[PDB]
Amino acid sequence: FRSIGGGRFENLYRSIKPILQVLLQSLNQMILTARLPHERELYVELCITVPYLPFLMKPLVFALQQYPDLVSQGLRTLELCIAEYFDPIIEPVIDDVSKALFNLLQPQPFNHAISHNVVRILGKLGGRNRQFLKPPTDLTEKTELDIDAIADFKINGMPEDVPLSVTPGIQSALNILQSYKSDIHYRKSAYKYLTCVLLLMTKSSAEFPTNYTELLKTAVNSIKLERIGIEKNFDLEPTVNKRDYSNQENLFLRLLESVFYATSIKELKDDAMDLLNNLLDHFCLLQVNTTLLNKRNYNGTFNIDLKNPNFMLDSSLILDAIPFALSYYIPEVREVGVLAYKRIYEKSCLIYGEELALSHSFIPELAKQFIHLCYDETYYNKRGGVLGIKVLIDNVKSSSVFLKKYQYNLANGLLFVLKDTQSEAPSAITDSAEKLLIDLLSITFADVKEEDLGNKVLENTLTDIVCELSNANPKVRNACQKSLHTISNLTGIPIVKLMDHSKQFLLSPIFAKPLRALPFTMQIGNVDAITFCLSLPNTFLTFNEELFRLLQESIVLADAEDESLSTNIQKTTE
Amino acid sequence: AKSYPQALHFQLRTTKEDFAVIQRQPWEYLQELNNILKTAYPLLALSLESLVAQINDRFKSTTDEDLFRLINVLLIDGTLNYNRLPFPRKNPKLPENTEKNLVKFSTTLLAPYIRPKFNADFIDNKPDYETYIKRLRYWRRRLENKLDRASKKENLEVLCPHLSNFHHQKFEDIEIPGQYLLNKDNNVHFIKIARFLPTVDFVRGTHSSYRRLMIRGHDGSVHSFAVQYPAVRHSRREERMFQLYRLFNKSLSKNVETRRRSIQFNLPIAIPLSPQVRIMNDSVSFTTLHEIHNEFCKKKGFDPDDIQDFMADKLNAAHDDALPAPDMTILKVEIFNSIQTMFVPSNVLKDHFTSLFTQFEDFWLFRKQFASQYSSFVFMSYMMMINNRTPHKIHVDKTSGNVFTLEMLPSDLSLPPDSPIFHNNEPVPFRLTPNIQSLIGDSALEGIFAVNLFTISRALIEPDNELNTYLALFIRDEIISWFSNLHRPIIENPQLREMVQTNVDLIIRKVAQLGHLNSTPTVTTQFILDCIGSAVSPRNLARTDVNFMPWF
Amino acid sequence: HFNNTEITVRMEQPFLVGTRVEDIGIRKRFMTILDNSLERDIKERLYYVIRDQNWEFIADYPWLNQALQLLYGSFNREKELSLKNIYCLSPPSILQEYLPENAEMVTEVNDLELSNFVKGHIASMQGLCRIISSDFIDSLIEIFYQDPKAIHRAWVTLFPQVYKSIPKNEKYGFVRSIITLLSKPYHTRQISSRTNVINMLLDSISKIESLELPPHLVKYLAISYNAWYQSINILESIQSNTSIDNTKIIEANEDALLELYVNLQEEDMFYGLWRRRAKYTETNIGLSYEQIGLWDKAQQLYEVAQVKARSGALPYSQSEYALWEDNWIQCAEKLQHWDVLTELAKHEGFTDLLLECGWRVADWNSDRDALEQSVKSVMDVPTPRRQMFKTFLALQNFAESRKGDQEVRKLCDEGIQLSLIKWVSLPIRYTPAHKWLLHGFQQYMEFLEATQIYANLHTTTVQNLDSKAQEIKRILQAWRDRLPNTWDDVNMWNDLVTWRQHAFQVINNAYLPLIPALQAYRGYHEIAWVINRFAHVARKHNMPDVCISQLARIYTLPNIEIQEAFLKLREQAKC
Repeated sequence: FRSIGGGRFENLYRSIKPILQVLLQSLNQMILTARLPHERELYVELCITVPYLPFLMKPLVFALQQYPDLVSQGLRTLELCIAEYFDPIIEPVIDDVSKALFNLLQPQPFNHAISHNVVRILGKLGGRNRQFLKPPTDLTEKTELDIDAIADFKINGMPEDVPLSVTPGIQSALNILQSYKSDIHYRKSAYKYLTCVLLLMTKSSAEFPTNYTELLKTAVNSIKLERIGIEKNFDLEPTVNKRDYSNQENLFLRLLESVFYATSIKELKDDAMDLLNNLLDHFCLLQVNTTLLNKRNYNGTFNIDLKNPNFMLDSSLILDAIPFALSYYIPEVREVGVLAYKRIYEKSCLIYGEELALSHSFIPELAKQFIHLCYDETYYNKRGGVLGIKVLIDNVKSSSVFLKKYQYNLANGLLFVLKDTQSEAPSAITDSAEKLLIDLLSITFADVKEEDLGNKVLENTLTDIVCELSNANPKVRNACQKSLHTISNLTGIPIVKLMDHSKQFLLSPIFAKPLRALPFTMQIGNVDAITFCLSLPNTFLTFNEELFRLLQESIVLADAEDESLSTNIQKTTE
Repeated sequence: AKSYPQALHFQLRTTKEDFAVIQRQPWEYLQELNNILKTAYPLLALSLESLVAQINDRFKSTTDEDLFRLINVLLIDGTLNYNRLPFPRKNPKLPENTEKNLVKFSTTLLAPYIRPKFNADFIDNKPDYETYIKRLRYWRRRLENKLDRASKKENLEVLCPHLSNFHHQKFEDIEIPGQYLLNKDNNVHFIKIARFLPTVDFVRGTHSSYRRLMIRGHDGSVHSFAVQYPAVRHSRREERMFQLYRLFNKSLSKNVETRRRSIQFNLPIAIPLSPQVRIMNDSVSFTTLHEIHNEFCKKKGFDPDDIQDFMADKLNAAHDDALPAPDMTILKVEIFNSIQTMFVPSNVLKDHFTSLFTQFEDFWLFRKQFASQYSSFVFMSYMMMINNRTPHKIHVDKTSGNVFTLEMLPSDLSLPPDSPIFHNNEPVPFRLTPNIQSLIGDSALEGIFAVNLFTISRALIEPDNELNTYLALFIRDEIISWFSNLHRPIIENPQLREMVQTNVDLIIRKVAQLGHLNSTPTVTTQFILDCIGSAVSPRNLARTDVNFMPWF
Repeated sequence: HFNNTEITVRMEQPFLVGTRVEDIGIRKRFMTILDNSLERDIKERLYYVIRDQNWEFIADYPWLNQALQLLYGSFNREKELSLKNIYCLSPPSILQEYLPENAEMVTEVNDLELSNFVKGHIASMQGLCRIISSDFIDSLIEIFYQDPKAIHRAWVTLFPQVYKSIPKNEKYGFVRSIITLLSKPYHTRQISSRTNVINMLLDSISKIESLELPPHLVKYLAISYNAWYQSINILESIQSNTSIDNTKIIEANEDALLELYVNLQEEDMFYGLWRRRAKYTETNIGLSYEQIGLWDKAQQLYEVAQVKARSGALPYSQSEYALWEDNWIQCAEKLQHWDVLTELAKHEGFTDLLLECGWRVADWNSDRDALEQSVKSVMDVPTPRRQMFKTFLALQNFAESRKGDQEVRKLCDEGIQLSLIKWVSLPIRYTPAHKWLLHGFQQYMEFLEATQIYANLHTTTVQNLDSKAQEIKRILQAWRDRLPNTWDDVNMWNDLVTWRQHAFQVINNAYLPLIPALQAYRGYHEIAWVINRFAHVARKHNMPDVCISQLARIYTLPNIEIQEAFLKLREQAKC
């Protein structure tokens, strides 16, 4: 793109542009980023310099806002559009765009060319100028990293111990550690500061009582017993205090997620494995506090008179600091994710047991979260997800009544990773989850040996699998056909018996509306759904003479220059 | 119904499926709009049946919050009976209407497992408005602390699994509910629902409970909708006032020297989905005033129990075994100054917001907006005289400083000639409680508050006669509400239209005293400095109610 | 250590520059020279942050990292640092004695890998925390040198707490010293632009609770810098802090607070401050009749106010006089009446009279050389308005003579650059004070475009009009789209209308020999555009008599042709 301007051939460069302006703008908000030369600047610089345009205004802000390099290019593509209907086009982003134009104009050794371009934009329109901004909406609410935590100190000139805030530099330090182009003395000396608050917040949870080393077994065998009430008490209680709790919790989350980032920096990795592993085997013995403490949803109906201890930080944020925090992008830290989850797997499956630990300990409590990332946005999260459950299925392979209880969550999550992930996402995600789906499906079907075992989870898993052989995006449909082929060999029954429960919950949406509506993705989904039906011995042989006349009529209709559509014309979409 | 129809189906659904439920000829009219609405655009109709059906189904809340809002309704009506006008309160007990109501209320709960534990605490007849009230405060505290330890972010794929699979059911581009209300003439720039986010939140209200589902639109904008399963059937009146003060806003926006300071009412949307369930965008992190009062009082050692406890036992302490009664009023001044002096001091809300915003800049431009729209709020209370304003009925925005209200209810009978609504507000004209005066200024209280409250009135009386042509029908439906509330309503006779016109002239006259500088040199806004001179005086705030909370 | 035969120039001249060094061991060796040679009592170091360091450190870098060294180097050896505002996570001990009911009661079965495991935590976590204050400090200092947003967030939290031991008998000395540090350290700090400059030492004063009672003008002179919204803290605090005693402090705070609001030029937080500050009622009547837009009755009520003034009543607070006469000039300038106050601009107000240069004239050739004897004697301390006039004189001199000087397009651009200097002086939020500057830009791109229009018709004496010069229709059609909005202010409307009429009269009297050769038809007569349009917007604010009297310059060359009679009788009738 940086080597032709004034070239006439680009009236053949018209068949491809929205199909790339989509496929640049559905990633440029979301690639984040790399080691910070020219990474989102590349995609912005593609969307600006290309040749109907509601698309192009979304990256156009990013040029003016963050980048000192794309400035004149975004200004020169900001002037040339200046008729009447332009005001609804820039309409959502004006309070961003006209904010960024206020950032540029400034006297300094700063440029004397782009600022006069800004003055020329702001003067060529005078009545299009300020009738769009109103009194300001977006204000700053002493948010995530902004709260203080007034620890004690002692200053040598004063008698009494003055309380003063312990965390001024927790925005700036965490901004240094991520920043790549930096000297290692300031970054290492930012890791020495930043984790010290994390160590302060666990300091009155690091003392252990006098008779404790045996008491964990008293906690573990307490799980296998019935009717655990408590003394009838009638005492008042302090309350939630919501948006200081959320600030301190998300603060603590940012500290230890910054430890997980701080692993992937040289001459810090060994030290971050020391503190990181010491936190992870610290944060598994508190999980049994979460077990028998929140065993009080059971053991009687209510017994409303309880103790309910004092509303502290639950240490269930490890549930949101392995999966959410290590869906990351550098991915040397993802090694710290698999190392981490193996380590909590051994300690959780060590102190608590090995068959009951998959019933009440940490592994279902975080495997629920690995189910949850499979429904998330942002392909980085899905890559955290399928990797997290592949470390699940290779350690709960043999010692498992577990995985047959929580199967229908796992096949739904691993089928939703396939089901909607965008085309511009890297295709090592949707082909490392189909294979993993077949690994799990091979594991949890190795003992059904007759055509009768279709009781509950077999029934919902087969209904879930075979009733989605339509939708779109045929990685999922061919993933489904490959799944039905690969579980029709482990005690191989015919495919029709793997479908006879759900053979009627698959065709009524096909035969219900005839065709020539409900656009192309599910139309090819129905027809290539009836690829897989007739390619088997004995099913589905009557009453579809309307379908053949409507598909056959749907290709004898010479789709050029007639009604090959329903609403959108051939002149619009191409 | 033939061209637009997504701008119809939300309301046609609930009024068809209410008039055709509780009940002739009107619901046969309402079948026609749904049938012809069904023929053209069928997949739009079925695709909206998915949303209405599943949002009705999976958001039937739980089996603990029905008990929570049950407790808290019993308390807010319990103290309303304890101070409504029962007696002069000489060692009270519960009247028989209470026991009939809550013995009757046992079937209102869930069937199995409350009933020994709650039925073991009022059938024993030890309720005497000391065991009953304090007992309900215990049950509310234990139930509220039970709703701390639940999850704050429920996953949508396990809560309602269809609405996560909704966006790959990908056709026809459902527009977002709640944008055909404000006009925006061009109708070709609405945001469509791209996908429904996971992690549905979970809000513990002070008096109720609700979740909110947050939607990503195709432009890339994330914005939520509070879903609430019990909506009380006076929601519709709150909607129609929400149709009124947005209706003024066009010709109020077009006027010069209103637009210079841009008052712009900023009253929320509310769309229905059911005869009982409406969703409306209580977006992320903006609170009431009463929640600030709870945060201060429990941030102190006390709780809001101790205030009504304090005035209750001081008040009846001045009656039982010693009855001076110099009046109610001069006693109410004394207990009111005791509340301001010893509890709940001055500038508590200012001390909230100046400690909540970093970078004081961001606070200042806060209240320069907050003083403006509260002005455009107070007019919205002074015109079409509504009600008291309990401080959990107004909502401040914490980003910009906007103010709106739920409970937009316009209600007397002390003059049985001229029977219907829109008579007086009792003792203070509006709400200018001193702990929002200490935040509002004393410089913005005259330079922003007053000149707005004049500017709206002269901006509305002279475009040309708009208040008459709106308030004809928009007061007329309040007349039909006044007859149809009681079991009277059979007097639709040509006294109806002049019976509208007298309240029309009462309101258009009512917005005139604060509206014209007449002949002489006045200061200006002297009806405003008069009426806020009354609305702030402690003699006038002492005589009003205690749920209105004139101390905060 | 004590040999004072060397002069102490260099413990001041490169030594305090010795932390600009951008080298680690260098900087740490200099600061260990300083911090191992001074006192230890934190009050008698907080003196020597303000009493010492006579090096100006002119306009370069935030020198308070070194301040935070001279006070952070006096903490103690506390090894707990008990955090106390967060209610820490669920306890190991106390949570595990919440079951008395069912006696499970494992009795010493500690023979597993748990025997290897559990004790390994207690030996670790007893030594894994061990947090000392000094090691916690010494990894925060290197956060400062990378980024200047942590020095602020540490100074705001620090400075009102070391001040909590500054007892009386040393109070007025510290106030009297800090006055000499905020405003006059014989030093003007043009230290940066828009970033952290003095706000560290200016936010924190507001967090003190009242050290700041004397100065009030130090608290105002810091407005050429940043800190607009950061000193309004310091002035609005006394109204919630003062008493009846010493009212001159109070009304001093209100009046220079008022002209801080004049510099920001929001008016709604100005009239309320007068009418809760003032003494006479006629200020309240007059100002209350201004803010609606009714300047004629405020004009009349001020005229009532002067004849009630200078009498045996209240002394009108010695500034309501200037309020009455300055608002008298404003309420004059809003409607009309440019002709009236011209001789009042002659007896006084030299800087006034160049704003009064629209005296129903559009030529200026009778006094074309009689104005820059005043313009060249007003361009001391320039503003973009006065620079706009000095650009306009050469802008008209190039229109009088053919090919002129062409000095304007390197005289205008510093006209832009001064307005950008004033833009950067104002804060980052969209103040309404930026509003005028936007119109200012809207006139500058009308000045340079002016140097394109008639210069393309001085050059086009080619005599091919009405067939070649369609650039008039294009770019004069482009003059009808920068309209600005119908609610801005009356002053800038009459500014845009009359000065665009100066451009129209250049393209009438510059066509004066081109007239008799033809009079297809060329004749402009589109001064009726800004007159009927300005009549409409001069109705929509207020004052129907003005837009009656602004249909008075319509009886020149006929102004009848296409739609001018249509909205002429529409607006004149419907008025």
